[PDB]
Amino acid sequence: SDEEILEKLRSIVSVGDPKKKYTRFEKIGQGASGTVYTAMDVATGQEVAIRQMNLQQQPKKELIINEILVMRENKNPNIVNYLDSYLVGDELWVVMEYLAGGSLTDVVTETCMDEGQIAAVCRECLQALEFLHSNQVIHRDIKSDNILLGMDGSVKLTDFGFCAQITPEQSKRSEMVGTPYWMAPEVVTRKAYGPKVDIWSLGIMAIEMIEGEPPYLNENPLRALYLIATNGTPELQNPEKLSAIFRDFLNRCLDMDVEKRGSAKELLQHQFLKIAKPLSSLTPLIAAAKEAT
Ligand SMILES: CN[C@@H]1C[C@H]2O[C@@](C)([C@@H]1OC)n1c3ccccc3c3c4c(c5c6cc(O)ccc6n2c5c31)C(=O)N=C4
Repeated sequence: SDEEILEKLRSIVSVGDPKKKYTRFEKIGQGASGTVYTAMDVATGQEVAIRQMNLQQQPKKELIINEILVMRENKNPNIVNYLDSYLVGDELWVVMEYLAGGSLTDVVTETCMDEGQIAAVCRECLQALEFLHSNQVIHRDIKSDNILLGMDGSVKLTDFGFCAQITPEQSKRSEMVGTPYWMAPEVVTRKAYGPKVDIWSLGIMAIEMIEGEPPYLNENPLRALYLIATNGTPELQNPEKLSAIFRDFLNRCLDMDVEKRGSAKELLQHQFLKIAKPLSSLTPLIAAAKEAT
């Protein structure tokens, strides 16, 4: 009940109004969970990212609560940090750190990453996934739009509006919640998928860093799902241009047989990640992508 739900949120958030705590608001995006702004913390002077949402006009209240609770209790260096939340009337505020570097999508569509830079991004994403999966959380919507970058080359994952919390008693889900082009086949072909669906999505992001877009991008979402489920493991345009160790990494992420697909813990040991350049190597790409954005 919107009532029992509102009390739940009331217990979760900090008391009072945020309006006096932050200044210089600047819209930077929007989603089904609200509008996101860049703002200045009056006290600390830290620039943050604030999402404002009107509860009255919000379908799944349960999901927003779950999103906040998951972020609060699963802090990690590779996950955009959740700072606080407030509730003023029907206006819910969620405050988190701001990554000024933009998204990975901007980088892959505007620049050309080399393998050493790709291995670094993949490593950081895998660190977030290994952490989440070992903490019983499947993100379920891994894609370049949800990977943000710091001006120093930091790589962090965000938007837990679709994550799932599992347990040994119930280690699998069946809800279709991800984004078509990054969805693993089993999410379609059958019911009951596990944490490895995030590994598949990571593999698609790797293709993105290589080719600039995920497979079937020019195709209709409804169609893409069919193709993914029927063709399975995507085909690379110019496989011969990639190193043997990167090609092997890709095959382990995009394997059809879930059991055969590498897990996060396993892939963190993969030798492709060892050719990673320092994250500072991403700063030139971020600058270029940002200017073009
Ligand atoms: C890529 N698509 C969109 C980009 C934009 O708005 C969306 C709605 C969405 O990002 C997932 N969006 C969110 C949606 C749900 C939760 C957190 C966020 C969120 C967060 C940040 C940014 C951000 C930073 C930036 O420098 C440019 C654009 C940015 N966008 C951010 C964020 C951030 O720094 N910390 C959290």
